[PDB]
Amino acid sequence: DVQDRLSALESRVQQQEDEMTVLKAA
Amino acid sequence: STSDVQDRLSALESRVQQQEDEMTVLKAA
Amino acid sequence: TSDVQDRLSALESRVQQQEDEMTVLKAA
Repeated sequence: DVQDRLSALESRVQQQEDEMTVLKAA
Repeated sequence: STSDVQDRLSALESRVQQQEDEMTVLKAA
Repeated sequence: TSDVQDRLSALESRVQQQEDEMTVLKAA
């Protein structure tokens, strides 16, 4: 329930975290 | 205290979406 | 349930750090 929500967030944050490293790279 | 988790949750999914949006705008700009 | 509390705080940390990284870039 909540945990579905937690886990969906660490996905979105990870991708945003990923896009940043890439953008800082690019 | 489940309301608090609920509240903390919803505030996080709000902040993250705004960042997600902030990101796409930059990638655009 | 602590894991739930722990997962929360680890997320609000990443997000603030993420927000901080952007404001730095919005400068450039």
